[PDB]
Amino acid sequence: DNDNIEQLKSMIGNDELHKNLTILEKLILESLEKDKLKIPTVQSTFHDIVKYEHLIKEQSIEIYNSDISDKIKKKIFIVRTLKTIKLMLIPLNSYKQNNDLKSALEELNNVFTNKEHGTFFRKLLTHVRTIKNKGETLILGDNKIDVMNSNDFFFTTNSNVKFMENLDDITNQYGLGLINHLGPHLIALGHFTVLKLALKNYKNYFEAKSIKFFSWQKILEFSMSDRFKVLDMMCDHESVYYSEKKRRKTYLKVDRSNTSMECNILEYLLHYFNKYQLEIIKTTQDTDFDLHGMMEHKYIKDYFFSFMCNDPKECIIYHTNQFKKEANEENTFPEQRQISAFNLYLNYYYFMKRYSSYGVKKTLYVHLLNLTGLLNYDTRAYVTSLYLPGYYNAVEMSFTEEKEFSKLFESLIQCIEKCHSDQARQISKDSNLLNNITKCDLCKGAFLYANMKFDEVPSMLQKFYVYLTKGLKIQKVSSLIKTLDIYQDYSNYLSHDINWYTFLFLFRLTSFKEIAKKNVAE
Amino acid sequence: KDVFAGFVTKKLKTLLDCNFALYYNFKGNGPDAGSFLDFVDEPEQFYWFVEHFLSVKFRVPKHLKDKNIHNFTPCLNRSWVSEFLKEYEEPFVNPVMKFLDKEQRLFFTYNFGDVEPQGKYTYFPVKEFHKYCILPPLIKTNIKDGESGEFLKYQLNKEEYKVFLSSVGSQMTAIKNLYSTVEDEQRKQLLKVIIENESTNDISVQCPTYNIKLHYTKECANSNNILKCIDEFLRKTCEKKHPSADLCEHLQFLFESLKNPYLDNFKKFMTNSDFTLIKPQSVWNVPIFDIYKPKNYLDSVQNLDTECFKKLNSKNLIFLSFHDDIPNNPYYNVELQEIVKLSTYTYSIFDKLYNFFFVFKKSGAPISPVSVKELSHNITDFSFKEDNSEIQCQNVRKSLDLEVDVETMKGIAAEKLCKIIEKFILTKDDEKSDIHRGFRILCILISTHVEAYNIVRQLLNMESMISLTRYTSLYIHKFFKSVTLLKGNFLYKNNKAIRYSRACSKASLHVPSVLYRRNIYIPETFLSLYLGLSNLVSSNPSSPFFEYAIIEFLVTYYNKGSEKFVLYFISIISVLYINEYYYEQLSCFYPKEFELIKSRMIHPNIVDRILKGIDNLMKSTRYDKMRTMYLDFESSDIFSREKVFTALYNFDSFIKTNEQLKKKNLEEISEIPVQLETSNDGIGYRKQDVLYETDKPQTMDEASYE
Amino acid sequence: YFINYAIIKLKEITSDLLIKYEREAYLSMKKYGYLGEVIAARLSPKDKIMNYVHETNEDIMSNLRRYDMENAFKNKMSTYVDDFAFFDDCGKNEQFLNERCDYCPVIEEVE
Repeated sequence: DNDNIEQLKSMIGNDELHKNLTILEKLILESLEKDKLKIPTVQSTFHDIVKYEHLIKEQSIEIYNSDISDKIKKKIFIVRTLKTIKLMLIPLNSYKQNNDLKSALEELNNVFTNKEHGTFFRKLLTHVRTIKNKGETLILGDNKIDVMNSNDFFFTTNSNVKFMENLDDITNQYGLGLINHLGPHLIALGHFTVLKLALKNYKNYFEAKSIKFFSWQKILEFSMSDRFKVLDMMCDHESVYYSEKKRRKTYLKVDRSNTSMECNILEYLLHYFNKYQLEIIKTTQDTDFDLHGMMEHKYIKDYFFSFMCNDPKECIIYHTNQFKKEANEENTFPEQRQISAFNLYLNYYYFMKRYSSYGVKKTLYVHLLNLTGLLNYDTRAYVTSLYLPGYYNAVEMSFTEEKEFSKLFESLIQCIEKCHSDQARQISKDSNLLNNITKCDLCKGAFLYANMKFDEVPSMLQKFYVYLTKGLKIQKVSSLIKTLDIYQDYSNYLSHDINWYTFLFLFRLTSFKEIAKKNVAE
Repeated sequence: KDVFAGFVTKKLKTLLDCNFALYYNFKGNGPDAGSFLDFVDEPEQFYWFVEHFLSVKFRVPKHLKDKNIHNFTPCLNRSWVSEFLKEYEEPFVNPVMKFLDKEQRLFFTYNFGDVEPQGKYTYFPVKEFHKYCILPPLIKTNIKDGESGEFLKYQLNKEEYKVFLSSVGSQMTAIKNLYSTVEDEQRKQLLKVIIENESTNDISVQCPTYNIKLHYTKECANSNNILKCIDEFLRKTCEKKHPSADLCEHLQFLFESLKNPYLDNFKKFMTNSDFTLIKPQSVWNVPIFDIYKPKNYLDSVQNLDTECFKKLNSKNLIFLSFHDDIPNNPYYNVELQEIVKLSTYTYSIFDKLYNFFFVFKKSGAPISPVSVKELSHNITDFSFKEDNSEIQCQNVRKSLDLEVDVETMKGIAAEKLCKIIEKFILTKDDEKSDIHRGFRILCILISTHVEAYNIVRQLLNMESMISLTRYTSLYIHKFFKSVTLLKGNFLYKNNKAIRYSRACSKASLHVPSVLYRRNIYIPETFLSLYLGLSNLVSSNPSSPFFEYAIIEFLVTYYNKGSEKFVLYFISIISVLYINEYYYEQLSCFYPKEFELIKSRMIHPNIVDRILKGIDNLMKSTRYDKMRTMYLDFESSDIFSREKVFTALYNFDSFIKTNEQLKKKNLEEISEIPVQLETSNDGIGYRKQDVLYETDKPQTMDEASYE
Repeated sequence: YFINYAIIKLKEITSDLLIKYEREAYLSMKKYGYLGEVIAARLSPKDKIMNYVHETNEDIMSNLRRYDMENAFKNKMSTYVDDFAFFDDCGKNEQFLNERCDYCPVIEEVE
């Protein structure tokens, strides 16, 4: 009965975790000084970094060349760690002082509350029947603005704090404030949804011990099918334990209905941590190197390190022969104590000044270095994992419908046309942590996150949809994934703004074929 | 205790008339006319009906359950023979045959009227004769229509085939010679697209099979060979209504086309009894016939007729030829089943485990599967099983040597398992005896040791990739399916060895299935010991659910009433002992070679937490029915670490003894028949055709396409 | 592959072995060569894949040329002697052991 409260201390008060984050943030804040593009100190608050992020986006859009966009795309990915780090350092600071797990998690709720609408859709519902049909994202404002008219085409807008605070305010209003600060980052969103689930049932998991709890580091450490059986113990699911079939079949034959949608984000992410665990194995295969997904995780860490260095001892990957097999790179790190392989001083040093210069094979040996370590309950690889792009890119592989982009958008409308009748006067005003998220909070939240027209600078759709239809001449959403001509461009286009990934996460979760009559994860 | 007088009680006929009603309706299409078995004339059709229907207890299959035909419900859990031997004193076989044929023909006439019932025939495939085609052949191409998904398919006719034979040139010239003769534009366009696409697309001439249907025991009783038998069949038909009336038309049609030499020797063939037209195209191996059990009737890839009872195998091919010879090979001989009593014929078949289903329905309770909430409370620790300690040498004994070749290890494992059957038959010579307790553990462990011995050899890079033995139990499964019919063994025509042979065949099927489970998520093959097991239960041995996941997988076979429950529970426990075995052998004695496989195996202390965990979970209140049903059909030898290792230390010391007699070759297992070089006399393959295609050079006119 | 051939069969080389490795291969090459006369006679035109592999529609011609390039190296340079010996008994869970490819993705019919 002790391992409910004990495992939360890894989430909340692990001093090894607090030591590793301050290692990361001291690296980040020294890396923001040494930028050739151009600053918060360490003791700044979270609402500083939110107000600092939009300053960098107001600094990065205006100085956006095509020539400096490596320095820009890092200094966007740097900040969406440093915003998450100064969010992740909220309980670790408070538990170190107050030594209470309840009041520590209160310091998360006291941030996201920030203690201090019916007319829109009635204009929309008349607008649909006048349409009723691809002319909804193609309204007259989009006739001026075509593929890459200005620097604004890749970002949100033309660097307005007032625009970027509207997306701050709307996701705060419609219960989706957790998503918008974090991105769809497979770990930071998963970590902070478990903590969102921690206060939601603090009497059930804790002080009554009736429902078994797990840290987010532990659920990553299990096997592929063992994650969902661990997740079913987390929520109040009941099912047959041994399922011969896939998870995506036997989950549906239980009638999962009236489920907490905090639990349905985690079932999404474990479904896309599984499909991230495969796509690092499926793409890194060479000779004398055959990894498997259900392999024991102390052996994947053993086999992968015995592959790139012939000694099975954990070596530095960035100096072995195998990491340099694709292309000869140089071997620079200043501390050349044996240097351990999962070092934050090391892994952040190559991500700053060599990660743009990597091919496709050298890229994957960074993420396979940080897919292992996640599988071994390493806090160092956990803290390493926040600044990798690859945990953001798992929502890129989500798109598998062969329908057009407008037929995914009609299913977003088709939710709202049902959601408009389903108003029971449940008022979401601040993204709390005690609260649930309803489906109306998710369908209205994403649609108002997409179509935000401010100063006639076009919305998130009208930059993305124009990039698909008139920029890549693509009619079918599933053709983004096949044909590496399309895709290697498409993962450069999205990776300007993290909020594209936050858009697609909000757009994938909301544009299902069957979201109209069933749940999200169903 | 009544002497059998032909009278039947009410109870037996209700079992008996039902046993027809399953078998005639086994397709589900209804009663079938081809399903008749003549009991009186052919005994082998009778004893087959004894085995799959009469001797075993009755049971309605799943696909018959939706059909809902004549009332099975008073007569489900009862067998016909065990009632029949209990009520009546043991008769000779001949009054039984008249008794059951009398009931059957009344059942047939009640369902089919005045149709004369015929015996279920024995099929013989004949494709090609003397490397010519015995029927109008078929042309297969790689051309594809745009109108249809299917390729171009041109089937020749009889009058076209005369021109197809008289062409001196190759097969390519023969179709070109055909194109003048053919008179339909829907055929000529269909032949034009074939000939036009010759240089870009394949064209091959493939013959159809003709099947020689005959009553086996009635015809082949007096003849020396099956090769001799069909000759005495065909001479009855050419001189002469039997359903081989097609073939003797086709011979006289084709030998009319093959004008002077081949018509005379065929006309001479009906006179001289020394002549054999039937000659083996392939080197024959065991089995001679494949005897089709009723499951094979349902498989759509087989596409069997109802009238198939024995087919000459794909391993064994017959081609009609005048010139060629018959080699010396003992499997040409007619082998007839011994007419044995109804008593002894059941006990050579009767296996205790195949009544697992009836113990479960009567005296077994269905176990509820584990709900994940109840799984949370029943476990205390969620820490991972982790041990990386190096094993102390002094407790273990080196029985493992890796220098022994894998294809020899196939031979040693068959030879060692022939000796265990040899000891179980002879030493227990003393009427309702079962298989001994140690069997189905010795069948599985010894096959599991050699199955892992592949994976150890393929990881060590020591086996040649030219001949990688994929599944070694496949060598075990094909061997013990046909070990009694195989020469050179002590088990040759040993009726006590049959149920020991069929059991080790089916038990070794479940061995590589555990070691090779492709995951539902990742579709790759792999060289690991535990990755097979981990994909089966969808959990890892480091994970704390692994104890529950093994047993909860066995709950899936248990609640179905499946006989496979006992076979799997032997298998998964045996795989864990294997991982203890090699990791104790390699870490002490092959310390270089241990380093490459140390990630592919499990540390044995990690296996012990599983095995101490499983044995406690079997005694739990949810799983008490699991342990008791296993011990009814097996002994608790597999629970001991020590007696199992001595069963492996016996086999791995058996190699050090029997390395003298490793010289014996592996008995062949492939479905593909062994080649026999025949005299080249085909259309493409005459000596005349070699000189004709050299007579015309490659003309520049045709390569211009004009 | 070749180091795994350089280690084992090229371990010992004499004049007697050089003739020995020849006819050991040549009889197998005649054995491997005999397979095409066996298998092709039993083929059927209606396979759902062989209609699809030999398509000529350029939208299908390009779906395959990316497929075999991507799914190239999942295949292996191994020849198995047990490829055509089949298991006669079919457990429904164990129906995969007949198939014997390296890369065996499950294909499921949805209607």
